[PDB]
This record gives sequence, C-alpha cells and structure tokens, in this order.
Amino acid sequence: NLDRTDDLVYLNVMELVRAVLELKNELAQLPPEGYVVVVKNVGLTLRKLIGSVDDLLPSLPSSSRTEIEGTQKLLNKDLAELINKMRLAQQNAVTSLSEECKRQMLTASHTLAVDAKNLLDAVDQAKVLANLA
Repeated sequence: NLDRTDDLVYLNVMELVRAVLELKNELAQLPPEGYVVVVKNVGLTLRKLIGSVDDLLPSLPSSSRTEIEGTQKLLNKDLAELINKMRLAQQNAVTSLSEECKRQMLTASHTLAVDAKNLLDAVDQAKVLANLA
C-alpha cells in the first residue's frame, strides 16, 4: 500500500498521536510536574510535524498547499488550547474543579491528535493527486 520509508510527516503524526495517548493514560496518576513534561513533548513533536510539513509543501498542488497551511495554523491553535487547559489544571490542582480541567486537557489533546491524523490523510491525498496532476 503506502511506503512510509522516508515519510517524516507520517512519522511525526504517529509520534504526536502516541504522545497524546500517553498523556491520556497518565493524566490520572501524574502530579502537576508530570503532565507539564508530557505536554512539552506534545509541543516538540508538533513543531517537528509542522517542520516536516513545511519542507514537503512546495511539492504539492496549490489547492492542497493552501488547505494544508490552513490545518498547520489549526494544529497550533489546538496546542495553544491544550496549554490553556493545563494551566487551569495547575491552578485548580487542589480545588473541586481539578477533575474537570483534567477532562478538558484530555479533550484538547484528543482534538489535537485527531486533527493531526486528519492532516496525514490530507497529505497522503495530496501526494496522490500530485501524481495525477
């Protein structure tokens, strides 16, 4: 089917989605310090992802290029939101509202992982239409 051999966009989407699933399982049992770290890795994998998307762009149909650049900005918003919720989680670590901002962290990072997965499909789609065009 698909050859992922030198496919960094693929690699970084997977690394990111993995990092999100890690947070999802660990958020329950991590002190405030412990999730700061996992979100920081989510940040890093994302900037790697965005990076490898940038290097790939020039080589696609303009239509796709424009759309993908759009989802890049969206991915960053998703990260901005995740960090927001992590801050809430932190200042509410001893309040009855602790549990809810852990739920919103999981939501935020879940929508980020999904948007990354959606981008992989868009990129894969674009690579194919490039072959056709």
